[PDB]
Amino acid sequence: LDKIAIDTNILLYAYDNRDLDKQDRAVEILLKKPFVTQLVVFEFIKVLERRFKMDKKEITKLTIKLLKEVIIPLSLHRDIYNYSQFLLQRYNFGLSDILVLSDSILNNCTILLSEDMCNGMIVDKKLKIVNPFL
Amino acid sequence: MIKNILGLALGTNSIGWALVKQDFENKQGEILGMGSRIIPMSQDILGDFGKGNSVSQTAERTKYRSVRRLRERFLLRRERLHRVLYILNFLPEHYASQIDFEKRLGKFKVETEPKLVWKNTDGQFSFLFQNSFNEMLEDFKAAGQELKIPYDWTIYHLRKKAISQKIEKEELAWILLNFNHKRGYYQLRGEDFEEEKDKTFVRLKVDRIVDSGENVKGKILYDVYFENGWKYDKQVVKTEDWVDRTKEFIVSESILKNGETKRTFKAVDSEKDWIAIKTKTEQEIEHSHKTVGTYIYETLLQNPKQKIKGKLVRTIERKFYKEELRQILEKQKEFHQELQSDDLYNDCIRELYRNNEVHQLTLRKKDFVHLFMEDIIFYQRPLRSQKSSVSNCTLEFRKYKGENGAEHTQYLKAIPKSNPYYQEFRLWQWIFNLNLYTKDNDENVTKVFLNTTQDFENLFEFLNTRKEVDQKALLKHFKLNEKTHRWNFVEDKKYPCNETKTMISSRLDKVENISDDFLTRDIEQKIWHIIYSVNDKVEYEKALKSFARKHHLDESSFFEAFRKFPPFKSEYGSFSEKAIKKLLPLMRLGKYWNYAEIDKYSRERIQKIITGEYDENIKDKVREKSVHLTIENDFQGLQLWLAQYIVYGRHSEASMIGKWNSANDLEVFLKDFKQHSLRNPIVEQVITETLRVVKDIWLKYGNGTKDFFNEIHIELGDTRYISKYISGILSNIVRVEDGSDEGVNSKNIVPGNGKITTQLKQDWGLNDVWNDLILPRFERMNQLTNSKDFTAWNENHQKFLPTVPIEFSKGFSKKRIDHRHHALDALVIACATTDHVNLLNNQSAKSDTKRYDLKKKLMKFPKQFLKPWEKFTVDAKHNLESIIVSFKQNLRVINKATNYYEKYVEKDGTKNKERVEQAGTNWAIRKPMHKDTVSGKVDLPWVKVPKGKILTATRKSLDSSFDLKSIGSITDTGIQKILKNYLAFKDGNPELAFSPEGIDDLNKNIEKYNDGKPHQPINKVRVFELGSKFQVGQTGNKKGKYVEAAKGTNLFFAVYEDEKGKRSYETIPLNEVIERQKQGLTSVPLENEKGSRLLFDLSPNDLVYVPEIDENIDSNFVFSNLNKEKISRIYKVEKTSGTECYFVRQDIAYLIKQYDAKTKIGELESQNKLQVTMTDDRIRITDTCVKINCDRLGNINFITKEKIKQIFNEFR
Ligand SMILES: [Mg+2]
Repeated sequence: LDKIAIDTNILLYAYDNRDLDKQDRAVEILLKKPFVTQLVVFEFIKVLERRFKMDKKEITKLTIKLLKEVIIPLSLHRDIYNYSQFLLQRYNFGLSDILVLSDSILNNCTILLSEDMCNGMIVDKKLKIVNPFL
Repeated sequence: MIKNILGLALGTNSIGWALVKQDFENKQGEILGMGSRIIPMSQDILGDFGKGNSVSQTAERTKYRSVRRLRERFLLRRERLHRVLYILNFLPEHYASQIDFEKRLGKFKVETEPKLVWKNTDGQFSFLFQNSFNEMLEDFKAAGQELKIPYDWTIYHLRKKAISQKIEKEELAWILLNFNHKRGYYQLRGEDFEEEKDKTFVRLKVDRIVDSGENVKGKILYDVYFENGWKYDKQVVKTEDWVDRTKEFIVSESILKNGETKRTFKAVDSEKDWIAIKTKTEQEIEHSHKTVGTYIYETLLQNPKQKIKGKLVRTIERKFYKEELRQILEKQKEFHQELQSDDLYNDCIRELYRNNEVHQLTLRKKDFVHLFMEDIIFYQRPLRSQKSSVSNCTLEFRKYKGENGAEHTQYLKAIPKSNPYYQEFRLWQWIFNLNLYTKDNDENVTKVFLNTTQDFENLFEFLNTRKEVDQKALLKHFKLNEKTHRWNFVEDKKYPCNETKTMISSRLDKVENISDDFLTRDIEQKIWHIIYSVNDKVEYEKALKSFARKHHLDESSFFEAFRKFPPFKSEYGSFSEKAIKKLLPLMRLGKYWNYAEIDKYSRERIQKIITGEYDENIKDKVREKSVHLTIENDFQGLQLWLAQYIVYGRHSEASMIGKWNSANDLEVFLKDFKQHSLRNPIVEQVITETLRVVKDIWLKYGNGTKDFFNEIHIELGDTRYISKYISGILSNIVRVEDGSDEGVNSKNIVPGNGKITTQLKQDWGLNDVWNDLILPRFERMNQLTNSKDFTAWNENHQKFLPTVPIEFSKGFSKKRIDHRHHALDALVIACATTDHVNLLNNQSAKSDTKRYDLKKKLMKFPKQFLKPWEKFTVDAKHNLESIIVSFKQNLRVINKATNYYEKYVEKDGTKNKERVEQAGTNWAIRKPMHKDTVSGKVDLPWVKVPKGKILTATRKSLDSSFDLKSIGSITDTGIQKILKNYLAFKDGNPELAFSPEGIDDLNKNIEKYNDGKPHQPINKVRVFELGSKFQVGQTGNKKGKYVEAAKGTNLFFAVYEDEKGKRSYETIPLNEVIERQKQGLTSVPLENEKGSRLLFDLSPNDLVYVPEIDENIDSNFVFSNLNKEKISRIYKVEKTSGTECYFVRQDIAYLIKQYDAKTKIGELESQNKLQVTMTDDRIRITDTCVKINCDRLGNINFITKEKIKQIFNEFR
């Protein structure tokens, strides 16, 4: 009835097990086959290679498995840059966050399951940011 | 020595420029460049601006705005009625349940279509007023016609019923809302005319026409006699249309002073003239002596089939509705105690005017009748004040420091021409300007009969008592005669003579019962203020009564005299009242001449000029003119110019010459140019684009260097007034400041004329150049026509010249079928030295020796004029074949708009009404969204509908234009069959079958064509069409309206190419463009759903290049080596539909022959433009075209290394 997208922190909490409860929440969210934008995937890959020091081959295998089974990747939209420019007029987020929001909105996503994005307010009256850990 | 010449040819919508650097002394010159700027108007505007009929975009914009404003006013009235009725609790429960009263007060709730007389429950609709319906059933039964009636006829019956019986509160609500919905014609001004205002519409039959013996132009005229005893004032010539015929006129009877009616006659036509229909309905209601609603009822009683709205009573005076509605409210006010309550009347007033204490307190003294009539339903706003557009005084200035930390000047508004000060000033001017002449010796007899101040004082005092001086009065004032003297002016013309004072004196004598001392200057000014300030009838009455009350005068006949005072004419003087008050003491002479009333500045200046000392504001011109002002008393009988210089210190209007040091001044002036500052928009836009192109050329070819231009020449070719204005504007560039070039216009600006242009074109070979340049279209026309008539050989030049057959020579013109004749004319005007135009305008010399020098220097012996240099023809032809035309585009889809609305804002603890800007962003669509005609979606089983299309149908009137197939294109199959039967009976002749009389014959004998079954009469039929029409909107019933794309809104045409190379084309609807631009995206999607990258979008008046078939252009770039062929392969988008895009060769302006349906021959076939190249190759342009962008000057712009450097040098 309404599309759902996720942010990189959801995948990071699903993988990392320092806080078990948030990991369980993230796994539960992933169980519903949520859509995802390629920017989130690239950020996830960068974080895994940098923060968790996993080698290239296992990271690529994990990404391929996740995209094949768990989550649905979203095709990159050609209007991401113009819309990101438009969104910057009213909203003051990070540029990467703005790009994530623009690609989510351009693909008719209505919920963006994120944490570090000041959950609660609607975005352009098309999408809303929800923190699932609260 | 070396001269720079800028020739400009300004057409109706085209601007041809030519800049040339030449050396006349050595016969050496080269052409710097030329170009043409085309402002795209369709041929309709070109054919219309000669006469003018709503020829403006702003006119239609204002029309739409006014319609919307009326609609919004009606909606606001309905909202207020809903609020009042709810707070009084008169509406039915279900009706009140569906209306908001908390946030959107009085508005229907979202997705609701409530009705007052219909209640919904479990999907069933039931009528609400059963007893009234039964009562109307009993009426009809008494009438005895039928028992079958719609439930919604009860409104008229109950409107009549409320006159003498009690009805429910819901009844009152329904009647009030219906009255709101239908207000009626009205005039705000009032100003009641003659007591009669007969204007009676009657139909009279002529009995006999007795010959009146008026033999004019070999024909004797008759008179007209009617049965009542009236005669037509005008004569009658043709007796065929006047004998024993019933002629109807609207007649007005006026009681003349002699004591008999002066009846007027004016031809009127029934159901064709708005005034005639209005008067007929007026009289029909009047002689019935009943309310208009009652008249409609009675008509329904007589004939149930009679339609009411738009046919029976369309237009009547608002006073009729006012009378009926009052009568019903005063009748019902007795029965309903609520209409006499006061708590509810205070509550509703507070609801309507919560933030207005004043209006609340005022209205707390009225009754509900006043609220329903004069405050809600019949309230009409007064005209908006027009004083904001009044011109400013050119003499009086005020200097003040604003909030912006500066000190700037506010001007003084112009004095009204009806001001007694202005009237006195004009009268003094005329009296002083008077000089007399005699008839015997025609000598200047003035200064003899008018020498001393006493005579001028007597003339002024005599002219005060009159309203308009003329020949007889002026001659009699001096005891002179008509046969012996005149007054130097028109012997049969009259001039204003301060009529306001005389009229006031006449009225103040008509009131009587007072002394002859009430009227004075203060009283005259106060009377002028009272009448002119209060421009409202009832408030004027109140002001007159108050004026009569304050002064100790009887208010018995003064009010009657002053109530019919004519409103003052709308006219304002050049100066203001301050200037006239300052100047008037100086002009007057005698006892009216006084030194005390003069201000400090003028008195000090007079003292200085009589002293003879030196002031920095005194020139030798002053002492030359004012040498006769030796004493301060000599300032008697002064004139406007001398007194003006004495008061202010400037001699008349000498302008400021003006010099523009660079393009900065020109661009500042362009930015500060005010819109709608000319006669018509076409001229102002032409001038603005001329200024733009001259700015661009100066910036490019001057490179920021002042005085680069030396001479500018202007050619025009209705449009005559623009010459002086453009000369004045362009004088500010090449003006010479040393004093050798002074005046209103610079001597450098040399206007041209057609004579010199055609003479030089024929003599200098330019006509031959044009003919050979335009030939290729002509031999192509010959080839397609399969005839040789379009090119004719000549032996005097030994070549083929263009020609046209006579049937196509109606509006044919060789020079007008290519956009480059403007540049050619600019070039010929530029090289046309002032000697050429002076010689051709001064051919009459009276001596051969005076002009033989010019004959030798400019004309090659009187045979042919010399060329400016050796290579004139070659350079001209090469540049004409190597030029590209630049088109101005209008692609405004959406734009930002600002809304300022009145609201009671809370500040400093108090409420104040003030302007508030609308919150958020509100875009304004700059194009018509769709066509006006609305179609509804229908489905028919007997028509196969392909996917991607829908069936839509709309009503059409029945007429002879219906053939067999058209009948086959009707939604109602039974109607199709009946029409087929009737047409068969009419032998398949649509003209005779579907005549209005034939339509009535069908309607009355509809049984004979429906196999004896009953059917209703036919007037309109819904015709269908299988197409693709989109929806108007998405809320309410806007989803049920289907419309077609408006004219000239297919702005964007997208061309994509997939990975392997195939090109795809789409057309973006205006709705998608609007949404994309609102979201901040670009107009055309970057990527079609097919998965192809967007190559480019195309807009009307865009330029594309079609490469040769052999060559492959992928990254050619290099758009500076534009030779003949490359430029000749440049096309322009003209229109677009679906995946079809139409192009025209960019140099083609008018087709040699347009397409016709009979012969089916045209230069560019049926569409007047081809989807492919015009030449023999016939290759689809869109498959290989490449988009090209150009500046104003027609220069191709392509990426360079420097551009790539700068594109992000700017972000650093
Ligand atoms: Mg992020």
